[PDB]
Amino acid sequence: AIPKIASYPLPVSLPTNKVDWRIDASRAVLLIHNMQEYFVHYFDSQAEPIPSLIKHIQQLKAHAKQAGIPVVYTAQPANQDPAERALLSDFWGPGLSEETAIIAPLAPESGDVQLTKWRYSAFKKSPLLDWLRETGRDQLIITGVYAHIGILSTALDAFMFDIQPFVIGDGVADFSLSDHEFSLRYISGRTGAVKSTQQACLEIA
Amino acid sequence: AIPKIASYPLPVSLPTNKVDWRIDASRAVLLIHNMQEYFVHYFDSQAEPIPSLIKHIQQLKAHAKQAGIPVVYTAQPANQDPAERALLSDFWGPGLSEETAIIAPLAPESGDVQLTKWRYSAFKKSPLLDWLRETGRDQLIITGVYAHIGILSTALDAFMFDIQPFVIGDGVADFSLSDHEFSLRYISGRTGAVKSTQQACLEIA
Ligand SMILES: C=C(O[C@H]1C=CC=C(C(=O)O)[C@@H]1O)C(=O)O
Ligand SMILES: C=C(O[C@H]1C=CC=C(C(=O)O)[C@@H]1O)C(=O)O
Repeated sequence: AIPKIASYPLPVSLPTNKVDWRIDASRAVLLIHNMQEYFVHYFDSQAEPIPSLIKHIQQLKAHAKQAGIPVVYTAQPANQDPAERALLSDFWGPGLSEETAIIAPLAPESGDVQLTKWRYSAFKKSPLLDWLRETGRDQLIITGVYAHIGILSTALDAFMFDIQPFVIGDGVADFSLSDHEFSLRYISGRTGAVKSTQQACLEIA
Repeated sequence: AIPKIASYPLPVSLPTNKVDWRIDASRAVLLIHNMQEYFVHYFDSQAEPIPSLIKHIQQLKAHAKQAGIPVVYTAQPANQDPAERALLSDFWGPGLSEETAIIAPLAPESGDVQLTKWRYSAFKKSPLLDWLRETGRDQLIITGVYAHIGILSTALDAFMFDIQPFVIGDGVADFSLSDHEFSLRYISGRTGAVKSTQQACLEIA
């Protein structure tokens, strides 16, 4: 199951990157990954890391808009058909039946694309890759939950599809600080660049 | 870079699985992943974990053959075009130029398929998924190196493509015992079943 997640502080220190990539507003898309009521409610939303996570994603979204970076959301649909949900059910059960809305502080606006999420990777069973390729966007800024699961899997697919992933270290959260930090170390070492919210904002500008 | 890998003992204790899946010879394919001279030579092949790794993979291959389970190998090609190698070069450099052969103790036979490996996941830029689907094989037994990189990424893709991954805990190796054990814990918790060589052999029979 997803645990009841004990409060923990968002990390400030981030791993060093092996790559020198920088976010370019002409190349990038901002993904807000699985910030649904369902997933967020495994935390106490009034306790760390959630207030600061939300603030950081809000800020990045506002800066993205100002810079002309498209924003895309992922969200799982309720009551997934067992044949379509497939092997996920063997790990997580039948899945959400409610609480599908994106949390209000991160409400999608009319021009923000909302993709249906079927697997850990946002690319699977979705038009994400075709859209990025059609529009010539080859950087994906990744925020949301959970760092070691769909954030990581989406970054791996992006990387393998020749899209530079930028995972925002204080713009994701996870089941624990340990899982969160290990995820960032894995990403920096193997499959993307990790940036702070402040650094990503500076690069976007 | 891939480190010069210090000797370490293959783990015997394996994590518990969340799933109750069992290998079925009518459903399964055995993947021997990146057991090329190039990758193996980052270890001392005469020191643990390599002699036991090789023995275990040899045994599984022989049992697979006896049980009618197809065997498939992956191998990276030498001197990859930078445009095709893409973002990998930013993490690992230009990649191998030599040492492309599968190590002799695991020599492919005439009926064993050899796929060209382009990304961490064996599915990317390959016919693997189409072949599995065409032939109705929906279990993938995974052996080889490195546990936390291509073994993990291949398992993630298989899982997301509705193929049950069985990662052989004492049939893979990695940059360190810690990386190896963490990989197995991740897999058992999130994206496949971990089996010992002995257990996989019993299930195959
Ligand atoms: C927020 C995520 O959803 C996954 C994690 C746990 C449970 C899940 C489920 O019930 O389907 C999702 O697959 C993520 O991909 O990180
Ligand atoms: C044995 C693997 O190759 C990868 C790991 C390190 C260096 C690699 C390279 O130079 O391309 C591979 O991407 C694996 O996928 O686990």
